[PDB]
Amino acid sequence: SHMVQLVNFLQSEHPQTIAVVLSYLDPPVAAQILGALPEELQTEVLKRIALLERTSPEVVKEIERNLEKKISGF
Amino acid sequence: KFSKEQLRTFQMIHENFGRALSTYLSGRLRTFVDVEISIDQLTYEEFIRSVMIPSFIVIFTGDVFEGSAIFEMRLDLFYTMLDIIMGGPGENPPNRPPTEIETSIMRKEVTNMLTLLAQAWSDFQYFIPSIENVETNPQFVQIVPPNEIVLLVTASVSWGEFTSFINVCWPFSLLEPLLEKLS
Repeated sequence: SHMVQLVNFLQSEHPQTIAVVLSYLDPPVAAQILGALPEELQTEVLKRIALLERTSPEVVKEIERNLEKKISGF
Repeated sequence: KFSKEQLRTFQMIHENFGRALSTYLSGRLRTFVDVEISIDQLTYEEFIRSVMIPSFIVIFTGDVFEGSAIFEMRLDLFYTMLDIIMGGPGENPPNRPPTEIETSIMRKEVTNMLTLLAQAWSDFQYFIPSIENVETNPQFVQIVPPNEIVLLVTASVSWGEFTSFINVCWPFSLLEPLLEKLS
């Protein structure tokens, strides 16, 4: 249930939003999700995970609070 | 409606806000941005149509404010920012209603942004702006009677080649408690 719900979640999100989320989770869980994204997002997210030059400390745990939201186990 | 002298004072109340908006987002777009303000008088329907569907619409008020004002941001600019603050280049802006995350991030931004407006108004009326409600559809808002005249603030945001609009809506119910005028 932790897998399926995260996917429904990121399918809607921005290619840059989806990117950052998969970079904080370990690559296993992340790519397990990256395998449930469509054709375009699989590539569009992936090439943007390449260009994660620097991330913002406030925006991440603001996503961690948009996490803790609607999936049971974190 | 308004006077010939009231339109002039209102140009110097979106003064600083023109320049403060300028150096604020440029500080968060990590590049130079120029901003220009054009002011006008419109009916409340002349404005509610000139907002594309959908769009990012924030309605707000103040402590000393009896009423409600609109903070409008076109969607092309909206997603352009969301990208930059999440390690992006400035993508192609998808024209869709935003998700939970994407507003929660930007509400904090339109909050810090709206405060800048209030820092130009501290000369005439001090107020802490708190956002009442958020909406994405302009045919769903309609705060005051559809034909009540409005102070419309058009902020021309532009950089590089791209260009967009920030709009703030002051409807005649207004500072009519403060139209026993400041000056």
